[PDB]
Amino acid sequence: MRDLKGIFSALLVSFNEDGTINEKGLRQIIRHNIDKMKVDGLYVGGSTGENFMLSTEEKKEIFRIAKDEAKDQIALIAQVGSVNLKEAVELGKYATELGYDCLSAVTPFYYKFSFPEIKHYYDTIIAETGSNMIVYSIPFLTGVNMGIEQFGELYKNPKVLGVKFTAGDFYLLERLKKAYPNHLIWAGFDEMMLPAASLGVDGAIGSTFNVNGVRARQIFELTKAGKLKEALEIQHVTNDLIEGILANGLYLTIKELLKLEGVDAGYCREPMTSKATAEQVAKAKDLKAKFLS
Amino acid sequence: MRDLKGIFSALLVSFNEDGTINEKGLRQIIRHNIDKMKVDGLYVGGSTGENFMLSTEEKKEIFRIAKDEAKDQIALIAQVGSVNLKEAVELGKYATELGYDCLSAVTPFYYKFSFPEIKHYYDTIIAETGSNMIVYSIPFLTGVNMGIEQFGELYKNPKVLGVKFTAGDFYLLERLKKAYPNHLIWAGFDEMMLPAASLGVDGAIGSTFNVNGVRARQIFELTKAGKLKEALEIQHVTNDLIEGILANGLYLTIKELLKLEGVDAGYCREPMTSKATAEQVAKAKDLKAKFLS
Amino acid sequence: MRDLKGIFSALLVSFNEDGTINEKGLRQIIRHNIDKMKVDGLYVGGSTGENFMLSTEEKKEIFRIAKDEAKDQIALIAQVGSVNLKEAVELGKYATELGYDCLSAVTPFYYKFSFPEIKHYYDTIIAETGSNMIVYSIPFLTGVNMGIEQFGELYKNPKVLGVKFTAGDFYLLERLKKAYPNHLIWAGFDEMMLPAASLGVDGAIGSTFNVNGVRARQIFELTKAGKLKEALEIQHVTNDLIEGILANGLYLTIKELLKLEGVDAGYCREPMTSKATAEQVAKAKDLKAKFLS
Amino acid sequence: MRDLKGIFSALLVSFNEDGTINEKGLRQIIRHNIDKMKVDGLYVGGSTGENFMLSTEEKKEIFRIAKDEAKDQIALIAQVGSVNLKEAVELGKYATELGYDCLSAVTPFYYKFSFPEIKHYYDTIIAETGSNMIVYSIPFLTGVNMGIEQFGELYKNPKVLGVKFTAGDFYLLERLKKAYPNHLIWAGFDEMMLPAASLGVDGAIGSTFNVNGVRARQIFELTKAGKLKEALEIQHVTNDLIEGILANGLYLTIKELLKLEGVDAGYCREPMTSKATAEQVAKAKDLKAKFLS
Ligand SMILES: CC(=O)N[C@H](CCC(=O)C(=O)O)[C@@H](O)[C@H](O)[C@H](O)CO
Ligand SMILES: CC(=O)N[C@H](CCC(=O)C(=O)O)[C@@H](O)[C@H](O)[C@H](O)CO
Ligand SMILES: CC(=O)N[C@H](CCC(=O)C(=O)O)[C@@H](O)[C@H](O)[C@H](O)CO
Ligand SMILES: CC(=O)N[C@H](CCC(=O)C(=O)O)[C@@H](O)[C@H](O)[C@H](O)CO
Ligand SMILES: [Cl-]
Ligand SMILES: [Cl-]
Repeated sequence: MRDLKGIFSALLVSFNEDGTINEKGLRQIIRHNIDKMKVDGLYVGGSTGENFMLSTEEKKEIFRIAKDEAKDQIALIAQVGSVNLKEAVELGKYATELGYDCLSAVTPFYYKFSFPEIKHYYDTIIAETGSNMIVYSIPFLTGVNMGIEQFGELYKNPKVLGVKFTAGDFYLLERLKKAYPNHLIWAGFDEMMLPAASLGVDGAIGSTFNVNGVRARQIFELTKAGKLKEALEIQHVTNDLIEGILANGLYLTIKELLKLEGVDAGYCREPMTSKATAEQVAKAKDLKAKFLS
Repeated sequence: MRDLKGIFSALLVSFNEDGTINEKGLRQIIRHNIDKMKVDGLYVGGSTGENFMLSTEEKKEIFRIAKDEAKDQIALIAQVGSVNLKEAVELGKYATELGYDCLSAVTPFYYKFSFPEIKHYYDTIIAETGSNMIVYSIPFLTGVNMGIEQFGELYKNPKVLGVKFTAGDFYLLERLKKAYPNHLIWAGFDEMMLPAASLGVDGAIGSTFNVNGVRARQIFELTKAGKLKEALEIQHVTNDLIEGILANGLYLTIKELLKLEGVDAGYCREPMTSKATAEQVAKAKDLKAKFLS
Repeated sequence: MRDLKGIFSALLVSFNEDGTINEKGLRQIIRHNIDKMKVDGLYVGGSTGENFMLSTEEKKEIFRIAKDEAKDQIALIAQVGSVNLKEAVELGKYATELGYDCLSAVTPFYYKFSFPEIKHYYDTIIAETGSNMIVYSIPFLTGVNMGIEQFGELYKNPKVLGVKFTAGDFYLLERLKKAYPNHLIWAGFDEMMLPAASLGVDGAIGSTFNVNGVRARQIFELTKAGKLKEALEIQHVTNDLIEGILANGLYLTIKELLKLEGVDAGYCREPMTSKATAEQVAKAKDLKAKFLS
Repeated sequence: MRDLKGIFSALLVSFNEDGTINEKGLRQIIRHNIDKMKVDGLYVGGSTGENFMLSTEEKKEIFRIAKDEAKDQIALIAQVGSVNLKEAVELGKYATELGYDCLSAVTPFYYKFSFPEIKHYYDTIIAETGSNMIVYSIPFLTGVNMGIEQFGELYKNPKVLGVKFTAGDFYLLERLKKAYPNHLIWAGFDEMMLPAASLGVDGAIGSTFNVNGVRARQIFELTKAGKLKEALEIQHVTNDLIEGILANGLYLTIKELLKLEGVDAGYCREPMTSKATAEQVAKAKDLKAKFLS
């Protein structure tokens, strides 16, 4: 398996006005990430790709398009989690067949699952596909002791590589890197990249890398080298941009920024607001002028 | 449209060991509810039916089976909500075509939706199907004032009939019944049936009515008549049973209780633990002896 | 022992502009509650009396004044809880010496205390004073079994009479009455009086009874009689008043309502805003016109 | 002004078996911190000093003893916050008269205060004492823009120097340094010292520095120098010790660790468990053997 460390953009998907996938636009998003953002890889089918609002067939179409466009140019991780474990296995088999470098899967949601149920979910996707797996932060933890024990149980299956860490708990992060040093951690909070990199995370998966990949790489590399003053200056500008994106509407703003760079990033998928308002477009133009020009 | 007030069992589904639907067992669950539990209706495809772990085709199969088995004997509500609005419209059209009396839909989940997005979701399902709709408690409310305003906006579409109330806020419940007296409220907390009925809820949708329908009807009717001392005695026994069911595993325990009554309630669907442990079966036998014998 | 069931106003305290106690105004509030609100008793030194913003000497002054003004006309409960257990024992001894009918004490706060620490706190106040005690809802519970288990442990002390229930969990409320039927429960949510009375609470302790005591008694007695239609109409009017009070500022609005009836309820104590704005006074007059005229 | 940057131990207080202050033991704790832990200063009267369980006179006694023992050898900050603003002003005046270098004050608690009330509280303590102030993280925030907005409002008072940051939000931490670069931030989470120092905090206030001050200074200074590999190794050992301390009981374990070094750290104050169990003492000795020998 290919090196999975580094900067991964969580791939946004271009949709048409009617909610269908715009394949031409999706390929332009992929090309922008590989050629201009210079990412180490793409994280396909995650939250950022508006994955959970789509059919199984649409998810397969996006996996097809991303692998065909990226080829072997960069590493590709396929997020295949679902509340439906049979769907997660089907998507995991498909992504495996397409050649994805590894799978990832959100914790099953909508119902409250016990830890044994979550571990069985991951072990089943791994056993049925034969692919390695990146897990997600374990929900509803009451303590770090329990958190480390549970990662330790997930981490009994040798095909579990590590975790996409979204919890805002740097104590737990430090504990996990100490207890399981050979397992990888990818930061899942772009606005907290510096402190995560200071604790030795192995990479980052993020939605804002679709437009801010240059600064994201700089923060990560400078931090690993101990150049914290400069890394913080770049995190400050990055977070001014991220604060504006969050206030204006996360996926719509990143798509509107991509449109200003000549990428046909399209609409969002309903039930999310599909069309950016004039105000949202106006704010996206201002953010591009201030931070990406 | 048929009367939708009263006691609705949230229909459990029988699954085989491999996770597929057991149609014979599902028909036995339906017959037990209509003939023995004497419910006013069934709420099909809800959380209790393990709906969100299933494919769209499986959901359609369950809607087919429930309508064919129940015919016009009782009222039938179809829960068709999803994170995928195109799926919710497809399921809503199918349930409408089958003759369901009304639709219901959970709030779109997994992402955080704004109120306008939630209202557009409901208005879209209604517009595309032509069916009336029961909404779910609005998530993440910061106040009752906002809650009532938002119900008031949902309640601008004349085809929204009312709400399946799951929030444990009887102040909000009272406010909603006062502000919108012609809109219905169904209690969605079996262990809080008495206090809900004391505030004039119009019915209840519940998972434990699959086995405790007799007491549920008694609590509801006695409470509406002002016979609170007796209603509370029956709520006390009901809650001893419900406390045992919750501690032992909700859907598995209700299925194990149904098996003790000769109903082939089957297994649960994975990622939920599919097979009851010997201990879980043992606890289900004890609950049946104490409360349903 | 002096009967502690029924309607208890959580006594408000009148403060001067400089924050000192206005004894004449406090006596007028007491007289209003006894003579006009027709309460069964007063709950002195609770949250509503702005107790936690005061010195130990000020708390003693309020206990002295309330007992001297009320004499033996009504029941009197003294809230003496604190984060400082030595202070709670001092106040408990003083209220006992003055003749208060029972003590009550908030769970020790600020810090996170274990259940054994909370039980030792209550047992210490009781042992050092010789007085009966009303406890408060146990915080940070994870389940009803454990909540009930812990109330059981508190109730092993025969001098613990019951609880002032503020938690918004009517399943827990029902479980408490099921488990410990001889122990008392006072509702601590005025806007949820009807549903609480439907579950058998023995009385209610509330801030709004200082001005709405007549309706509060009607809701309680009508609900106990099973006259739910009439009780619900009075709860509806009551909750229109409570909604307005809460939106305008709880403490300041009840004091302004008392001022309009000729009770010198004075200012609030800092760090709470001490004086009402012109807009707050205008809204309070509108509430008086609509609901207390 | 006296430099307030660097490592500040949140001073523990020694209590006798009866809960009274053990002045000799308190002086030994102070001496240990100054002479052995090599702290830059002490934070007196905070959570760690068990302040909120004490009377106003006891708080004054601790302020007197700490200033008399420390004299002018180190920097001294006095935490004087309370729910009682008159008490906070009294304590602020006393600590100012004694020569403390700065005041600090927890957000008023128990009740829910508005932002204007919190700002008036801080402005009142400052105006009545003439002393500089360190505020606490603002509670119940809904967003970073509003959190930053409110710190801006507090910082309009030139005597507010910065904040003791306890919130577990490093995005907010970064936004605070971006917005108000000349204002100070002290980290209040010992186990997250490295990532906090990576974001430019100016110092740290902690309970574990009473026994782990040598490593705490190394983490802070190494991180500021960009020596992350070395700082992370020391944070790893530190967090092994902190994890054990937290699991065994924070207050009691640090006092037992001090007792093993010959410091009469005494008992804890009730309502906290005053004496360690045999198991707690055994575990504390194991922690001393492994990490402080
Ligand atoms: C919840 C969320 O959005 N998390 C993103 C992680 C990307 C990811 O793993 C995914 O899309 O599944 C972050 O990039 C995030 O968008 C960004 O930090 C802004 O908050
Ligand atoms: C969250 C949950 O389980 N709610 C049930 C409501 C049923 C319902 O509307 C559904 O299945 O969608 C209740 O019957 C519940 O199972 C029962 O009260 C036990 O807690
Ligand atoms: C949190 C709070 O204010 N609870 C009150 C209970 C009063 C009480 O027991 C006290 O003052 O200690 C209620 O009366 C409340 O004021 C009222 O229901 C309006 O919300
Ligand atoms: C909540 C708490 O205890 N916070 C401490 C900060 C100490 C402080 O500022 C105080 O005592 O007021 C931390 O040192 C903490 O004890 C330590 O990080 C272990 O969790
Ligand atoms: Cl490892
Ligand atoms: Cl209406």
